[PDB]
Amino acid sequence: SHRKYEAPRHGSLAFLPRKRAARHRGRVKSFPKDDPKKPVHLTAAMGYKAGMTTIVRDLDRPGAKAHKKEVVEAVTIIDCPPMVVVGLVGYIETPRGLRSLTTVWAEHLSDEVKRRFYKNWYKSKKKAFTKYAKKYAENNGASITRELERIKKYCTVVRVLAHTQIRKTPLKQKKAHLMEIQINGGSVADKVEFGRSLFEKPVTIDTIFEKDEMIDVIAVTKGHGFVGVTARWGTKKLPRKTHK
Amino acid sequence: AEINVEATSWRRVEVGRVLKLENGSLAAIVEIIDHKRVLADGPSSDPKLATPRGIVPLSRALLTPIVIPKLPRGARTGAVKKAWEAYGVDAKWKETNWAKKQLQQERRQSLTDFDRFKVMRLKKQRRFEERKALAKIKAAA
Amino acid sequence: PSEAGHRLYVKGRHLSYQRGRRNTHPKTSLIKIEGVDDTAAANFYLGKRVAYVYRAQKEVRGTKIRVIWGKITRPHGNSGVVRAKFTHPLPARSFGASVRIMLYPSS
Amino acid sequence: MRYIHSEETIPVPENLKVSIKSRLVTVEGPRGKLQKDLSHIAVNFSVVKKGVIGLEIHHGSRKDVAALRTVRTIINNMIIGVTKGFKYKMRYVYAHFPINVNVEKNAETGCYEVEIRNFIGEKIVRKVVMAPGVEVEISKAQKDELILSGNSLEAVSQSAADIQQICKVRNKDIRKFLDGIYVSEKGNIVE
Amino acid sequence: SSFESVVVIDGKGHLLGRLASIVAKQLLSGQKIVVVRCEALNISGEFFRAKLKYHAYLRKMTRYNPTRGGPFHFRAPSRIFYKAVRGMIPHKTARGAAALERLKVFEGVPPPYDKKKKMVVPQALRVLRLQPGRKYCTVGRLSHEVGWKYQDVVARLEERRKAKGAAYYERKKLAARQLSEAKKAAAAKVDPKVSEALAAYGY
Amino acid sequence: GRLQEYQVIGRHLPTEANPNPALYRMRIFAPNEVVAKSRFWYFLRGLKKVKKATGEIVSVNVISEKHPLKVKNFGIWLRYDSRSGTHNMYKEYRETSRVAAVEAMYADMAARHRARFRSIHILKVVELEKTEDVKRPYIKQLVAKNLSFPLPHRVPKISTKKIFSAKRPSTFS
RNA sequence: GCCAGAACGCGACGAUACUACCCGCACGUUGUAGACGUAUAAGAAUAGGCUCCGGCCUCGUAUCCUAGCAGGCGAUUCCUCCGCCGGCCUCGAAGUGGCCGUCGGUAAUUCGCGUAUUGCAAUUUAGACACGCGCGGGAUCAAAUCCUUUGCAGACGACUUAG
RNA sequence: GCAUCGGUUCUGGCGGGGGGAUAAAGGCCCAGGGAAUGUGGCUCCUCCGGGAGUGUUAUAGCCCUGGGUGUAAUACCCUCG
Ligand SMILES: [Mg+2]
Ligand SMILES: [Mg+2]
Ligand SMILES: [Mg+2]
Ligand SMILES: [Mg+2]
Ligand SMILES: [Mg+2]
Ligand SMILES: [Mg+2]
Ligand SMILES: [Mg+2]
Ligand SMILES: [Mg+2]
Ligand SMILES: [Mg+2]
Ligand SMILES: [Mg+2]
Ligand SMILES: [Mg+2]
Ligand SMILES: [Mg+2]
Ligand SMILES: [Mg+2]
Ligand SMILES: [Mg+2]
Ligand SMILES: [Mg+2]
Repeated sequence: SHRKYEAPRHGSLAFLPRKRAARHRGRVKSFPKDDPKKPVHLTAAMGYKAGMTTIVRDLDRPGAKAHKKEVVEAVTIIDCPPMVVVGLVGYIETPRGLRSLTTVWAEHLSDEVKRRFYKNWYKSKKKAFTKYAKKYAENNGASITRELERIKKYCTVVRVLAHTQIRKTPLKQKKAHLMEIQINGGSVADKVEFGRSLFEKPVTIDTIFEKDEMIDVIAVTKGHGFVGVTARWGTKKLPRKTHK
Repeated sequence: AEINVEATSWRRVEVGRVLKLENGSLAAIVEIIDHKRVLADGPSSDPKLATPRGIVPLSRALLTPIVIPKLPRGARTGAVKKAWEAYGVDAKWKETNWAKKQLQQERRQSLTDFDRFKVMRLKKQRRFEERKALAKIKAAA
Repeated sequence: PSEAGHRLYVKGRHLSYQRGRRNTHPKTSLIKIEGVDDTAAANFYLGKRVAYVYRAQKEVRGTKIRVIWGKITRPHGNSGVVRAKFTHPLPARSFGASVRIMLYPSS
Repeated sequence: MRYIHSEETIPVPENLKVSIKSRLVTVEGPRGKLQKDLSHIAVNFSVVKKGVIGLEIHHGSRKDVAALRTVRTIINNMIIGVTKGFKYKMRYVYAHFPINVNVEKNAETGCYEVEIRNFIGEKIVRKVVMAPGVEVEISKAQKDELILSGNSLEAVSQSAADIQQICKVRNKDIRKFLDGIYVSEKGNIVE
Repeated sequence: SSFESVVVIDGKGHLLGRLASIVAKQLLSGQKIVVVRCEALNISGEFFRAKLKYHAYLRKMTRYNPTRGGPFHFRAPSRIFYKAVRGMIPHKTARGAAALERLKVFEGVPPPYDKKKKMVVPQALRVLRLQPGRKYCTVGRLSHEVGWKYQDVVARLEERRKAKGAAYYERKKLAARQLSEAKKAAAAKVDPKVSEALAAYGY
Repeated sequence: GRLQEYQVIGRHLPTEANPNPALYRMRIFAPNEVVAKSRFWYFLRGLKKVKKATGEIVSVNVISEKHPLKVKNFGIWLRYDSRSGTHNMYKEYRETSRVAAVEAMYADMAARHRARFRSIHILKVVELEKTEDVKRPYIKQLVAKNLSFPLPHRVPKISTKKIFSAKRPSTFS
């Protein structure tokens, strides 16, 4: 027989697979649509979360009830030491999707980035990019400039490899974090020239973002061990005299 | 106001049009029954091209470019034969491209093994002088 | 010099057994002959001999390849497929393999 | 019942040129050029005489024969449009609230668009953009007239129908509220 | 009939089910098939009928768990053709699986399979089967309104490979000029009797 | 099926009261004379009080076309059974022989009206002598002066065993 | 837009000790849904096309290649075709082809020696892909887990860190 | 494996005979009678291809009845090898 009284379902099926995230660092899935009429610019950053605090300001919203009156709002503070660019990548379009064909690195790598490629760094020999480094200063880097010309010839989107300077934070961790940030600009030649000019140099957050701008935040939520249906989905509790 | 139209144009089926049946036979149209069947016959001295009088379906026929002029509708075998000989249909058909290719084809199914070897050697003999001229022209460019 | 090949047989394929819709009889096989379309043309190969050659693992008497011998029995259908009978039924895993058709009993 | 032979003819005046290729018609004359694609109909074109175009269908059904006169009239309309053009007239009808329009000029491209304000005393500003090749004028001959003109009948008529269809009254008795914009006259530019 | 090592079929202008029946028979016989330009096939009937048929296909799914056992609805034109072929093969047996291993399907013309001769099956061509005046659609378009995402990539790329083929055509046309002029110059000069000797043999 | 014309003559068995009875003759279209006699007894049972047990067959013959190489128009009068009630028609055909018109009529009624062989009676078949006595417009169209028509879009014949053609065919025969 | 990511779907890069890797040829225990000339690239229309601008088109029933101990040894003849390497250009959908040069082979014509005996048939043991081995040349001198620790994590495994 | 035979069976080709309106048609010849989707002429219009009318073989031909060449050939059915 039918249900007696109607009610909406508990929870949402959009966020359905409720398993632990595959990777600790948050993953960006899409980037803003490219437009070749603005100057070249980056489209992402990454930092660490400090805490929350309270502010006070007055509102400017004509026709509202609290117009031209003081309000109290809560805010959050994100630590953002400068990041360092290490290399860039190019992708091509195939009838099966996007795929990367080349990548170029900088001459010198920090010990922070070099820590990322190892699981036991203390007892290793730290030979990460030793043989790769000799590709510089050999035929004046003809091999290196060859793939850069290839990217200028065959690629359609260009991303840049950047990492954080975690040593300037009170964190105990010494392993840095690495990601790619897409460059939206006029042309592929301009993109590659601008990206290459940023090798082993720091970039500050004020060049990327600016005041009163509407942004997005990606991270991994707080974890709880293993919970029942009442807290996981939010169902009604059974009467007090229920057995089992 | 000159107007130029380039559109296809088929071959008309009138009385006097000669068809080519599947087994290498020619027949002249004397009467149309439907859009699928016609009445035709061909009196020819050559026994290979001759056909009796009767009805032939239009799906088993091909339209040849030859047309007999001023053939009366529903004529008898004697009058059709008279116009066939006066117009010389058999002599006209011999020089068409269909007949020549058919003859060069027919000569090919009748080849003894010894003749196959002979034609292979003759083809190589002509090819030798063929490549010399090709190389001479290609070098000159 | 003399780069030509060495072939004195007609190649064929092993299609299936003789069957109804749910029952099969391994006694006779069906073979598709190269270049034959009608059953009148298929009459030329009646009584000829066919061979099926395959590779084994061991060497027994100077070779590692075995052969099974058979012969053509009668035409089948209107499309030139033919029936054949071998001393042993074919391994039933060769549905799609190739066989050699000789020209021994000539004319 | 299949009809063996059905044929029609179109005369052509000594002013314009016409060329057809792969059932694609190109008509060009003193007032411009037009294109039409007729690859979806099986018709046989031919030149009957020095100034007559013939078209025909062989072994067609009743349904197939029906489209022959449609094709003939479409090409004749193209000839008329390329030698005399077209011109439509429309009128505004309001009872209490006057309706104001603004046909601003080319918006950095060939298309015109007409803006309509104060329909039945509504504060919506409503915008419609017409297909290229149509020229819009506010008449000065007499009061409260809109003039549409162009080369192709299909585009001129479609733009006029867009104007007619955009002014609609909702949730009211339309036998009483006769407010709106309607078409009133069809004709050629010349004579 | 003839036995080739592998044969490549150009898919443009072929009826889906009529081509799939020939292919399914050849695979079970032992031939190797490669189908190219799967986005240019045709289906008889008006387009909306095909769309409604696909929607009725899309509504089917396992109730208790959609991640297992349920009919998985592939969205590419080549996968639609593959489903059609798979329905005509006993794919639940070892023999059927081996037969299916002899088939390749692609959209467009991949680089291994261009610079090759492309065959045509005349028992499935649309221009020889359908009535003029009837209605048909395109599998590529049907996939567009069901979720295929790479329509424009193949469309732009095909213009590139067709531009390369125009230059290859120009070279082939020039080459014929030397072969024809050489044959005309050579045949007259030398052979006294091989000409008519070949002519009597039909060459 | 494959028909041909017969004539069959029957008679009531002579008796002492009525020696020399009358003789009846009919024209019957039948594949063979075995069913020609059966149709003769079937039609006669609806006209006279004679059965097969009390009658006899005098003669059966075959009628052949006089001029089977001349094109002519025919007209057929017939009755049949529908799913409810009976009806009469009158149709026309154009061909070279009398027998084929009956063959075409049987196939035509079987296609257009779903009428089987069991429920068709042939009343009269007549050759149209003139050209102005043709009524139906699908036969009027075939006797126009200087008839001629093209044959567009005709598929060439290709052997059903030769798969994998090497070039695109053409329909310009 | 958003969530999971095929545990038998794919791509780029880093470092690779143990002949683990690369190059050359040497055989062959061993594997294969099944070589035996495994020879052929325009696009587009089908109620219209191709082109040498003279013509041509139902048809691949086509074109190329095709002789010699399973293909020997010499000569008269002939400047064709085929192959391995090397150097310059080119090719990104799953990266390919062209030109030039050295070397080796070569009936388009016509000849001289040799073939037997496998005994009147018995697959014509011959192809290319992998893989295991043996030599002789080059390059290289790495990581992971257990363990102690951390709490952004946690039923136990697992996860983020440090040594 | 081959040659010569026996039993059962499948599948090709060749030489004859009989029957029906002693096939019907058809070719050539003789005699008579007709018509039109009217041949050649003649008249008119159109120069723009041609169209309209009159009228029975002429510079094309067709239909109906009787006779010869005939015991003609061929199709279908049956039958001896
Ligand atoms: Mg309930
Ligand atoms: Mg906790
Ligand atoms: Mg709650
Ligand atoms: Mg209790
Ligand atoms: Mg109301
Ligand atoms: Mg699963
Ligand atoms: Mg995975
Ligand atoms: Mg080792
Ligand atoms: Mg070792
Ligand atoms: Mg040399
Ligand atoms: Mg015997
Ligand atoms: Mg006889
Ligand atoms: Mg006259
Ligand atoms: Mg007689
Ligand atoms: Mg006789």
